[PDB]
Formats: sequence, structure tokens, C-alpha cells
Amino acid sequence: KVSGNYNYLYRLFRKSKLKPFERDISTEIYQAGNKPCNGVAGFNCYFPL
Amino acid sequence: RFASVYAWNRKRISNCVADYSVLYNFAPFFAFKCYGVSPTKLNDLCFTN
Repeated sequence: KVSGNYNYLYRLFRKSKLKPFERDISTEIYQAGNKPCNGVAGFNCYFPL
Repeated sequence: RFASVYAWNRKRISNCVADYSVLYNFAPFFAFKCYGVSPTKLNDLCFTN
């Protein structure tokens, strides 16, 4: 549709790359820096989905 | 004295080795939005220009 279903999303960032046939169900915030974010998801902290 | 959006200046960079891991301390760095190139995979990539 004009916006598309947001159910289907993909991950962007993780510390370690994938291994063959492993699922990665996890709702967190990737820490792109040395700032201990508590889930704000602002600067140096991004939502992977 | 940075330039305007309509009239910008290109700062060519060709004779040095560019690491971004320590330039974050020259400004508050409000935004770090960028593309599929990994933020941590910026100091190692050998860009042609």
C-alpha cells in the first residue's frame, strides 16, 4: 500500500556476524558507540529493525 | 565560516589516511545517520577517493 506492511522488517546491526541457519529474534538497541543507552535509541544508539 | 547549502565547497582528501574514531570530539555530533557502509567499517575501508 502507500505505506506497506511494517510487519516484515530486517535487521541492520549486530556485534557478531551470522552463522548458518540461526534466528535472531531480539528487540534491543545497537550501541554504535561508548554511550550506555537504556533504550532511548538516539545518537550512537539505533534500532536494528 | 562554513559555506551555505546552495553554494558549498568540496574539500578533496587524497594524500593521508583517514580514521574517524577520534573526530567525534570536534563537535557535539548531533547526527551520525548514514548508509549501508558500517560506521565501524569506515576506518579500514580503502576508498579510492
